[PDB]
Amino acid sequence: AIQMTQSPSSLSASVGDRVTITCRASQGISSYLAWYQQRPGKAPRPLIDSASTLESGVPSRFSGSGSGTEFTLTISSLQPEDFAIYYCQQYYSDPFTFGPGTELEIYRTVA
Amino acid sequence: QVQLQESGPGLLKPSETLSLTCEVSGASISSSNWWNWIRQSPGKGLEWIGTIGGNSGKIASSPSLESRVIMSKDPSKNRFSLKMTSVTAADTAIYYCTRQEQTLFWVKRFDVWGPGILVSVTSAST
Amino acid sequence: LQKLNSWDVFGNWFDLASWIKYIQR
Repeated sequence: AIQMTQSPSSLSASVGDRVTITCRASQGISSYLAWYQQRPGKAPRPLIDSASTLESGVPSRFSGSGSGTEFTLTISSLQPEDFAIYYCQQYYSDPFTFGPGTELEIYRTVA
Repeated sequence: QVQLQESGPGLLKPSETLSLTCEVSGASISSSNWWNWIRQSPGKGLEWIGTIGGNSGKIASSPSLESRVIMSKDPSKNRFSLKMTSVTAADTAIYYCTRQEQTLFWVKRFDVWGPGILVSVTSAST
Repeated sequence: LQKLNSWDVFGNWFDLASWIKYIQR
């Protein structure tokens, strides 16, 4: 298998901030990397494929980059609906593996 | 517009066998696609379990579950199915059915997912 | 170990089963 990691597992920002998740892999998986957004409750939603190519219906603010071991998902301006869980997944070889997931929430919380 | 819909029972007994079926509502099962099943638990996490090719029928599973997982496809009914045995309650999770398009020589992302099916292994109600 | 490779995927471009049945007829 291929160890898929993701940093940070947690992150808090507010509307307007450029946030960035990073995704690491054991081996050089070229560009065979996809990003999914899962608003808890419903099922995952693909955002990026080939690391730097976004699906249909994906706002332009979302961005992806990377070509090997470490990749980046980059939201250029946060929004009320982006406060979801973000998974990165490699499909370079089987077994197909996902990252641990990265949390993204709002402000003014009981903590 | 491919649309996937899981089915099957969400009521299971420990150390047994579950059967789920994914009705495809946008493309033929016997196509140049790959029909996958995906497993999501809070602690065990989002895990790939299996896949089967619409044309070749080649099957592949996770090293952990290959020993206790089975793949199938019924094109006559335009569905594909999976069945996992020795169902320890730790396997209790959400099970999505997805698919991968493919290039000439390799697969692609999971472009389409089903709503997800909650199958729990226990002798009680919920 | 034996894994899912490109030959398998390239083979998924053809439905050999259906036409092998056409032969058995």
